[PDB]
Amino acid sequence: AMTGVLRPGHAQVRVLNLEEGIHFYRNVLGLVETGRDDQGRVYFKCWDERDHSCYIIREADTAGIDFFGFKVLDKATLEKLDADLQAYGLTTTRIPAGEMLETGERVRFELPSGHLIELYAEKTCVGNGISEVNPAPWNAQREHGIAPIQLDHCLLYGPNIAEVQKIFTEVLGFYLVERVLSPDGDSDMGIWLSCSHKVHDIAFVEYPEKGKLHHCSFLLESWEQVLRAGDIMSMNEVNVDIGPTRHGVTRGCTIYAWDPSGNRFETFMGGYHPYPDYEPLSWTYDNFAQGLDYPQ
Amino acid sequence: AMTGVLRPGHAQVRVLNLEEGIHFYRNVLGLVETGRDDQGRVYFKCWDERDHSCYIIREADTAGIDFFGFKVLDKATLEKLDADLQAYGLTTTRIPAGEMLETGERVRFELPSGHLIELYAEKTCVGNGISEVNPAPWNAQREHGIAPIQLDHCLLYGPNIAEVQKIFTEVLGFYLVERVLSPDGDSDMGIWLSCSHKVHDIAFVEYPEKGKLHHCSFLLESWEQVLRAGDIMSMNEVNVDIGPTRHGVTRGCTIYAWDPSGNRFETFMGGYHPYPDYEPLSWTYDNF
Amino acid sequence: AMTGVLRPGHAQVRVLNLEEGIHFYRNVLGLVETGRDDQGRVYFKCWDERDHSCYIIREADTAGIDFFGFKVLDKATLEKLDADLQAYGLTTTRIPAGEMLETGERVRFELPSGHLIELYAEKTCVGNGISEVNPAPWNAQREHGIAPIQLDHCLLYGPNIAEVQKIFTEVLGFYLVERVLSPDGDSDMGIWLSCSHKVHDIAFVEYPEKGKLHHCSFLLESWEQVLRAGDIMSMNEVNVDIGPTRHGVTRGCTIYAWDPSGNRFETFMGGYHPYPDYEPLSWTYDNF
Amino acid sequence: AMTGVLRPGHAQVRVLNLEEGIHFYRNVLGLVETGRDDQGRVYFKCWDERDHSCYIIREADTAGIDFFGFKVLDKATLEKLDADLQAYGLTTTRIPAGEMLETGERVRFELPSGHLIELYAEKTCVGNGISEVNPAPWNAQREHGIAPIQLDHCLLYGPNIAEVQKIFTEVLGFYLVERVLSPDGDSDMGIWLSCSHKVHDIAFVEYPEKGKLHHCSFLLESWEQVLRAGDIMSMNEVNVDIGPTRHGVTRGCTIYAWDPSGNRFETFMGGYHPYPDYEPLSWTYDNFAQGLDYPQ
Ligand SMILES: Cc1ccc(O)c(O)c1
Ligand SMILES: Cc1ccc(O)c(O)c1
Ligand SMILES: Cc1ccc(O)c(O)c1
Ligand SMILES: [Fe+3]
Ligand SMILES: [Fe+3]
Ligand SMILES: [Fe+3]
Ligand SMILES: [Fe+3]
Repeated sequence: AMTGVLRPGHAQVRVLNLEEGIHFYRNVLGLVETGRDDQGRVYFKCWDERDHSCYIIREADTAGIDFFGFKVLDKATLEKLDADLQAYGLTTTRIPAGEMLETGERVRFELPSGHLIELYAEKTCVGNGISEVNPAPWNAQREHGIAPIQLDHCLLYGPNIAEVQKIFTEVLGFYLVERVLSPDGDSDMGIWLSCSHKVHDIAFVEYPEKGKLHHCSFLLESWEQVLRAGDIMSMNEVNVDIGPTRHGVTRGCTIYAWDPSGNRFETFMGGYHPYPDYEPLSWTYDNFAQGLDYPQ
Repeated sequence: AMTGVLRPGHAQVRVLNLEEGIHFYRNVLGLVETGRDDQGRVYFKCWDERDHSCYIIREADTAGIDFFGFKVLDKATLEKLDADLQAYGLTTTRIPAGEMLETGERVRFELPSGHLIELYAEKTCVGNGISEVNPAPWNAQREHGIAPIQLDHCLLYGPNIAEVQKIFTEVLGFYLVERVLSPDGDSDMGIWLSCSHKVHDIAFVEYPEKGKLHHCSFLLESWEQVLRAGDIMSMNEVNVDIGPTRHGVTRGCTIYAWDPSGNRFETFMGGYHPYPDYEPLSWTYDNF
Repeated sequence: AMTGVLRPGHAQVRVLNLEEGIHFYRNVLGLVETGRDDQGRVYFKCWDERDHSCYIIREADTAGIDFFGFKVLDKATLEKLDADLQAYGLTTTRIPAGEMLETGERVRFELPSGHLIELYAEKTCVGNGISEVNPAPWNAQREHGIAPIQLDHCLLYGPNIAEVQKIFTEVLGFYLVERVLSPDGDSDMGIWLSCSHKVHDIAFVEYPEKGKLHHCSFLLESWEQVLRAGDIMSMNEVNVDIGPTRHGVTRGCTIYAWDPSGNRFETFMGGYHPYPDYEPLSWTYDNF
Repeated sequence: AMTGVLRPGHAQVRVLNLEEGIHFYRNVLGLVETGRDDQGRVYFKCWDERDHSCYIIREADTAGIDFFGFKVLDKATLEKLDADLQAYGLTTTRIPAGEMLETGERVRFELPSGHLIELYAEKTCVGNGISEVNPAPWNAQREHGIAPIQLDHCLLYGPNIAEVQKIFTEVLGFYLVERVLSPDGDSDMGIWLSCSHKVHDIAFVEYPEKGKLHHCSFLLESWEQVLRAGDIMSMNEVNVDIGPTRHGVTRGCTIYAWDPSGNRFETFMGGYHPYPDYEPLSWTYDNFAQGLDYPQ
């Protein structure tokens, strides 16, 4: 069964221009807008998810990520984890229910890497736009812009990855799926963690600066959907970082692009199916180009 | 976190001709053979899996499924589940480690539907043919026969699916992803259960005769892999039940075919990503 | 170089309910409507084609095909073909330009199988909805309903297929790509002809009733588009003959579905690339 | 009907080492070796083609293309074209049958770009290994290495491209499918020519040096087959030039990779279906990069 931390729940990202951020994430990336609160934040979700939101933008003085949240099994689990975080020595903040639209109270804490993490058990279920009886495989939503299927994960850049790993694997019930070994005198330079049987729900890369956001990732259905994402990116003159290709790490096909404010995002699909009983895979530092781009 | 029952671990199926069975599963389905025991059973595993076996075939006078096993997180979980099964009212039998090659002891029990289910926490990890360091996405094994990636599930036909549902959801930690209503006599005629975030790890359909096996299912990479599987079946004179298509339930695109002995198996891919907190989808009997 | 007869130009089919015919062809199949004439006919084209029409519907009492036309290289070629058709022993009737919206004059004749074939060299070019400068690979149109790429061919049922083959290969510059042997009398019960390097531009099957239309066929981009077309059909309660699958007698995937009036159409993709110098492939009747 | 020049027939390429070439083309690219003559040349063909050869390699002190040939309808056609070429003002050479294994006589001539072109009508038909009766869609060969379907075309770099276009369109029966406009003072920097309904059977790009080969291209079945080709290249340490991506021109998906000797080749697929009555599409020079890489 899936217990404890279930999946990435939402990513709060700030854009320089809200208006063009709204247009981009709704008409280009194909996210479904789901509400706009009094703080000027607009909520989005993938057409296929069931919960109210998974991506929220806020016009800030700068770009980047405010926080990244994870939905847990239930309120009992939430309390349970908050307690384990404090027993571990981390200071937690309990954000009240309602602060975020259609969202319940959440437990927020800061990692050694500088990134703020959130844990919540409640968030209104709006459905995926498809009937609950005799549902079709998809609908027009699937063809609106790129239209990804779910917030798959995000990759953060910050210092002390080892400590971050410990909290995730010893406290949040995560486990190492893959790692990038730094130059001889081993220590993990990059770490891919899962709290399920997905290749990863979140990843971290050793970096001197803290609170850095490499990218938030969105799941696609097939390799042909990755191509189409690429075409859509070009049609909208979206700056692409790395064209359509495969990562060795996770074997996940992907494309890196930038949003109007410079926030990098990813549209990918594929990868194997690790379970908690599996041993992590490792990549040598010198061979990290292949782990990043596999064909190339 | 994935805890409790983790995933389908193995299916032991009966074949009327062991020789032809080994031939078909090794060449057509393209499963990797990993061993043969003294009883004459042959062990196979999908190439991308890491454990020693997931599909075992045993010659017999009748086709069908002997039992279906799920792997659990650890020994402590296995012991706990055994007690919950008994506390629930089910009789549990303990299979000694070693009885099945490279497999620890198992907790076996019989469902109201007639099928035998097993739980285990230990089974030797043999890997996926690829190195653990700087691993490649795939190798030649991926193109040997259909070459499915994992045993995905099975569909079992049994009489008391209502009580079966109770056991899987109330004892084993599974949950309802989808169901098929009964002629406005609204009872579930068919249920799809998941113990993870997969569309389903096992499924049952209401049926008068107990112990019936509808099919064991193997996962493929993509829709094009489904087509290739269809081509390979044809080159091998494989009897196909229903050509390549899409199931509304599960949304998975599959192909039903029969093995030489008459056992039906499935090669599919796709499906959404449900989670424990999701409500099940329903299908009207008439729209089945 | 491509010369003589170039490709299937248009197929005019009979629909029992004009309005519902327009709705199916423009919403489900996703063809682009290009005009309506004084006779009540509605014109469509595939989004990616460049000419004004490739598929015309006309309300009638019976479903079926009125005629199938091919576009030829130029006016000179058209004149030459007409003369050669006559010298061969066929009678030709010249239809004036404009008789069909945006269409030049046409050379029409009846095959021994009863079907009416037309040849023309003039058809207004309207574009594929994409700029001619810095053109994108596609646009919204490829996601409007099925959205096929081109009128690929048709399959006609008629008696006297052997004589039909002669006319096409000896007069129209076509060549045999594949054939289906007769039971053992050994003649051809079916033929797939090409006037390019496509697997087939038109095909025929020996059948008692003359002028029978089996289906018109539309080309798709990839195997996934075929799956998609399958889903759109189900969504629209479309009657499907045979679902997504591989042909074999042409090495291309496909779906046979029905028009609301009962006209079968095909959405497929794939196929190898034959050339005039290749020998035809053959199929035994039983294997067919 | 297809008449005149039917399609690309063969490319003879120079490799710096015949051994590394034979292991690479037969095992990595997945071509099928059909013969070897006493002159030290090894013949290859795609598994699905029917003729004896489409790709020939010869060991020399420099990489590059010796010549590119096209197959014509028949003998009469070959004579007609020879006469037309000479009547056009080009001198022609006749290579007797047999000079090349399993090949008939051919007409050779030089273009203003400095490339040697050949025309032939006779070449032994070996088949695709599959039966001619109740043939399967494919066999084990299509899973041998990349295993392309056909020699699709080649891209040649030279000068006097305008003169080259005139020869192919006014003499060899080809037509302009797409072109790349050169900065104001209209002329074409790039040209894609077809002698059938393929997006292109050959192309030329304006360049100083003469006789320069950009690459020979091989057709693949699908987008996923392109991804697989990239995976196989990585697996074989093959240096990749341009990762899996779409074009702009021709809509064709592709991957540019280098052989051991430095010769560039392409694994290609897709594209529309132009016909002789179609007007060519154009790409402005400034947009050339979208020309080569639509998505990025
Ligand atoms: C190296 C890598 C692998 C998989 C990802 O999703 C990603 O963002 C980075
Ligand atoms: C009815 C049904 C739906 C999905 C499946 O995977 C299956 O085996 C049966
Ligand atoms: C017999 C046959 C083979 C291929 C086709 O595309 C078709 O319509 C019919
Ligand atoms: Fe990522
Ligand atoms: Fe199944
Ligand atoms: Fe057809
Ligand atoms: Fe090329």
